[PDB]
Amino acid sequence: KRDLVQKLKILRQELSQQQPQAGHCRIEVSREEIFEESYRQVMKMRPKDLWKRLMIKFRGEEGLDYGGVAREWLYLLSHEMLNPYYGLFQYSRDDIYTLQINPDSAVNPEHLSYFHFVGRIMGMAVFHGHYIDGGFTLPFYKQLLGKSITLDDMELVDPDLHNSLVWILENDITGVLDHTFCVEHNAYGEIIQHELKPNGKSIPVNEENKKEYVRLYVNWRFLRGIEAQFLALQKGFNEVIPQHLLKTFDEKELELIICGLGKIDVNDWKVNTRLKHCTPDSNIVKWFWKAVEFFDEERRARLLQFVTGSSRVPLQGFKALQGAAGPRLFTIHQIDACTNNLPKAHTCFNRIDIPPYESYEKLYEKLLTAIEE
Ligand code: NA
Repeated sequence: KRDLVQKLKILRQELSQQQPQAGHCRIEVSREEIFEESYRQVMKMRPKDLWKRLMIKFRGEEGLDYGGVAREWLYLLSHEMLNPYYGLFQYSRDDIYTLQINPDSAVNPEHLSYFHFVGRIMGMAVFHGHYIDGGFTLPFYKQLLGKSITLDDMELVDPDLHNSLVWILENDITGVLDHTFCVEHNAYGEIIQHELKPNGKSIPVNEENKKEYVRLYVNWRFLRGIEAQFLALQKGFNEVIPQHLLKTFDEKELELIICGLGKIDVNDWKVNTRLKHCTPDSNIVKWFWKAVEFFDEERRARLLQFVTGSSRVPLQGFKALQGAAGPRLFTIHQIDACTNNLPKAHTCFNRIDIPPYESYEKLYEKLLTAIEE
């Protein structure tokens, strides 16, 4: 994870060449309807338009500075669009941290147009150096790179199927298996017969069906139910960030440039934290970090998410932590409030407000109550 910086410098060099010298990508939207209004303006644009310098305005607002309005628009919109409320994404029943495409998104008939729009926004976020709070699986990113799903990819995705397919490959399954190139799935209460290739009444045999069976099955199973959604998303993304520019990246590296690091370094966090109304040596600050040191990786992910809106950190580390309009370091603000109160976050400012709790144990417990659930 060391030449990734150099890959990313090459990419952002080549993309700045992509930006036209003249013209702007103008957007004007209300804060209250940022998703729908951005959607309408952005989908009127040609891919060329999306590479232009951003010139953004919130309806009814003058705005301090264009650069700052633009960061804020990108931050807020990329935050909303990933919200299950809009119907495009959901968290896995299998894991409420993994983001996935909503397979029922078609209840909105224009759904594919919204997937295309989100793709474009993700592309513009990479183009302008912004990290989205992106919870997608690694095979999702490899699909974005134009790479085939592998049997290894099934370990997380479908762990029983993984075992089944590994067994098929590693053993002479002649006779026992008795399957064809037609796979069955229950969709919406109904059993669907899906042929993996023309005439899928070819029985699976050793005799070199089987390797092709597994490769077709695996690529079918990953995007199963979400093929059209994914395709539109990928198309929006690559209108902004052409696939040829990404040819030296693998899925792990793409994930890192899109949403940052999921491994939280507590030393980097500590060293890049600002203090308000509490000093480096005070109890509340000592106790906060003691709790963080005890917190496991899920608890740290929940804390980071609580305070900042995301559970991941910029590649550049905590010194690059993002507020709504530009860099804002993680901040602990000690407040004059009742000590029965929980910590309160302001995610726009990566700030946590902490009452003057009377012991570590009290701080520890109130902090856990705030971040679990
Ligand atoms: Na934030």
